[PDB]
Amino acid sequence: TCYEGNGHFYRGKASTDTMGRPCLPWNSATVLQQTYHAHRSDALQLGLGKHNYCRNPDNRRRPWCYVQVGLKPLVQECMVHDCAD
Repeated sequence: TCYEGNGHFYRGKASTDTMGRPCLPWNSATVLQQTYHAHRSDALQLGLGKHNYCRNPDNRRRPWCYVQVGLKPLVQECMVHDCAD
């Protein structure tokens, strides 16, 4: 057990996810467009903060993020304390 739950404000300052793909701004003209951004007051209260990092916009077993790859934001969880046993 490493990530006890998903972790809201539990240090999610990584613009780099598991597949080594760079995580970005939540409030980005791209994610803000998507389904999980700074826009919905709760997202932030659930784990976001208009950062540019893997956090909890849902309740993933470990902080995740979308990663714009050639105009293609794709979610890949972050290589944090997720306990990939």
